[PDB]
Amino acid sequence: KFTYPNARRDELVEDYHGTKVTEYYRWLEDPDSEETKAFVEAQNELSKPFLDACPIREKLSSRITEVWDYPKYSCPGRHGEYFYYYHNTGLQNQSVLYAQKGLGADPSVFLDPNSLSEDGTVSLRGTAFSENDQFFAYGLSKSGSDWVTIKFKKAPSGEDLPDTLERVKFSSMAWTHDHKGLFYNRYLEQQGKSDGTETTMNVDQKLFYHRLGTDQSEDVLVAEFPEHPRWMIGAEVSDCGRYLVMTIHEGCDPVNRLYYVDLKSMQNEIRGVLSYVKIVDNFDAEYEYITNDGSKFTFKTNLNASRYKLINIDFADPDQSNWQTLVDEDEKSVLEWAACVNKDKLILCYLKDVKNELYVHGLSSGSRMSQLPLEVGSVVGYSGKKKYDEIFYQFTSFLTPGIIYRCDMTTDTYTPKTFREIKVKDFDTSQFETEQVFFPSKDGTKIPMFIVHRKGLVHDGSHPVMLYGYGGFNISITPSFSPSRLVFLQHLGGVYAIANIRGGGEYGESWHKAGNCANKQNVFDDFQSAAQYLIENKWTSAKRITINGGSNGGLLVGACINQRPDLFGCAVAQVGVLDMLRFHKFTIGHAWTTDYGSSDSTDDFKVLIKYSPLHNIREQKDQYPALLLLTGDHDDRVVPLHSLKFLAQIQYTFKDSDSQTNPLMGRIDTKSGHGFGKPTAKVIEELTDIYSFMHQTVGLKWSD
Ligand SMILES: O=C([C@@H]1C[C@@H](O)CN1C(=O)CCCOc1ccccc1/C=C/c1ccccc1)N1CCSC1
Repeated sequence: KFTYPNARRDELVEDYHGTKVTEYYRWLEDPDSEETKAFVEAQNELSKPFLDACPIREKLSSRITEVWDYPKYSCPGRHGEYFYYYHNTGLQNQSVLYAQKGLGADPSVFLDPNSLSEDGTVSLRGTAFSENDQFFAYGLSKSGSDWVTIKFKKAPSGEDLPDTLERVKFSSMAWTHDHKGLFYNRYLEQQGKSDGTETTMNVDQKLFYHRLGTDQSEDVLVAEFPEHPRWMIGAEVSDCGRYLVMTIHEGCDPVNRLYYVDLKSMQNEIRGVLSYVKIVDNFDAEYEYITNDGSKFTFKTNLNASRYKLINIDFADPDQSNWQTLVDEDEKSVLEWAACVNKDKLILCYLKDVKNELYVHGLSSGSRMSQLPLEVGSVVGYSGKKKYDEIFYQFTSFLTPGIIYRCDMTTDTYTPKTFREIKVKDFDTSQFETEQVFFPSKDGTKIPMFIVHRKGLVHDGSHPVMLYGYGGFNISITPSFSPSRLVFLQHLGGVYAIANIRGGGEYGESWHKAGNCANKQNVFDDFQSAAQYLIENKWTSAKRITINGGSNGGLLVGACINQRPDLFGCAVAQVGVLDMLRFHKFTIGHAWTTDYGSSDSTDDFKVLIKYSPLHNIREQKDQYPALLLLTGDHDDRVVPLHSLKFLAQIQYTFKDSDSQTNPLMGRIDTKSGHGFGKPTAKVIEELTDIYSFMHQTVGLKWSD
């Protein structure tokens, strides 16, 4: 009983290694044409009234806003005599950066992104203080685009400098210790627009050096690899200022080349392409800089260590036969990151069965000294420099918005103190609980899953479930706080489940590789098995399951609705990759071939064609679940044509179906992108639309 927008079908046949593949909506890849704009408008004119017709939408939006309305803080970061921290009074579109002269002083606004946009669509993206804390560089992004403009302020005064760096994307921000400028990345000029609405591929990223007090036209090109247009040049200046550490990436795997420049031995100031020394000249493993003491550099690596470890490489004797293990790989836990504090101490953060743990190690020996106690959850913030004597860290969990701890590092015992508690106002979290289960996938592998629910729940199959997954790119889905999840559990009888399917990083690089490239189908099998587990154990029934994922998790949703429409009642795919044959042709999509392969390869095509959601829509005996696609017109990470073409093809497939009664809809936002930096107002509206769609499609019941 739904009438879907018209969408012209333009037969386009292409040959993939002998296999003919036909598509009909390639015209939707042009975001600027009147035809595409009319399609977008028509889809919004269908979905918006449907979402706005939810009879509980006002209560739902009000409750999400009320739960969300609590003051928020980042860890305080020391920079000289001042601490800097982000603050949100509760519902501001963007958090404000405050400065205070000591932890006990009156704070003052240092940088307010809300003052830069009337709707909060300008966000920070990357920040870096100079080594003397007298200058502050920061990136600004508009309308959610990955494109960045780097600007500069005096610190702590916050006075603006004129320096403005354009065409920045995926950028380093590394000050030299002479305080004269910084290294950053940018792309040379390109055909067409560069505002986040274009689909143009980004290649040949350059490393530049900008001198404070000059126009960007004077910036020096310091590194480029034109014979490797997909290489991306990470730049960091060593803790002593002497070395530029160059970490070169190609694609999204946790591996990099490792080169360096001796800046103090240069016979001239930074003037042109720098002469570097190669330490690691391959992509076999990760080398992530932690710290250095003179020429001895400490790196996190996965070299022969899928769960990660720390090694020492001395630049004075850099052959691999001289490298030394500093911290052994753990038998079971993934080392997520390490930081050096108070000259010779290390904070190591591990993931053990999808929960974070913190330990203090000595830098000289690598030996473990202490554990910093935590509840079950995630460490989402950290501050603590080698030159300072205390750390702060922020903890979050499903029922805990935040706890900030402070720990003095000057003695041989470590007794963290609670610095701040961030709680929802007037909400009894003790009515709810989280369980961790391990369910068998098709091949026998046990997969972790968190289930958040009201205490006293009985397993009668009656509860609506929100089942979330991602499954890729070495990303672990660890506990975190969601205000809308609380509203779902409190007022909509909901059960929230997160399946830690393969492709993520939860158990290290073997977990990641078990869910990428030719093994990508394992991810979808794992997620389908999660739904089967919830049904079999009578948490829910298929008709009451909503699946949700974003980005690579939107691919997860698209593949799962094609493969097992019978397992789900509703599906919400945000900013999803859905044309798996062409993803690599747009913006930064070429970087994802390390998880997906590429249709340019015969072997990879045989894998991709089996699951590419755009190419696998088929009516089954069971109807497809209700579907809501969400994207933004400035999502230049995953270009919105993915959602647009999938929507056109799915609506066409079921145009004349008697059995398809669930709606298949899309909402295309304006002035927003992939998600980072999206203003609070848009986030709350999106969450309201998501749960409104579920209410209207799987029969949720609101209880006051
Ligand atoms: O978004 C994604 C994936 C998932 C996750 O891997 C990130 N990612 C990207 O594509 C990020 C774009 C490539 O960036 C890099 C490439 C190589 C090495 C480093 C970087 C990032 C440095 C940087 C970035 C920003 C600021 C400063 C520095 N997907 C969408 C659909 S599935 C994949």
